[PDB]
Amino acid sequence: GVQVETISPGDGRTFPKRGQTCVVHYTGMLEDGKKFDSSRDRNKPFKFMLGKQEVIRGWEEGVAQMSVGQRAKLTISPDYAYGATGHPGIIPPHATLVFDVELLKLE
Ligand SMILES: COc1ccc(CCCc2noc([C@@H]3CCCCN3S(=O)(=O)C3CCCCC3)n2)cc1OC
Repeated sequence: GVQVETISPGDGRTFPKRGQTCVVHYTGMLEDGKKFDSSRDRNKPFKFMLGKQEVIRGWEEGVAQMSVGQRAKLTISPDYAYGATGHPGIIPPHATLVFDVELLKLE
């Protein structure tokens, strides 16, 4: 599934609810540290809404455990990521993913 390890704590009180928009910054890496994507590189947070199949499952469950202000490492098994297909040219088949995620805001 998904493991969450805190890099810097959030407020411990403001957690994402079903149907809220999560605003984050992330960097995604393969297990060997190779970077496959980063919102920080584009100077523009990523947004998604819980409960709408908008993100891979490990994000849905992992970001849901975070509170506003938290920065965490999410380690996601391929069943909870891109599985056998991967993402063409970017994420290989059967890849465990590591994300550095910061939950900036709920809208
Ligand atoms: C619940 O499962 C599914 C539900 C929905 C889909 C559609 C795609 C949703 C999605 N798009 O991006 C992503 C992830 C996580 C959010 C940040 C962006 N990334 S990312 O890992 O960095 C990715 C890497 C390849 C290049 C594009 C960015 N999730 C797929 C699902 O499973 C395969």
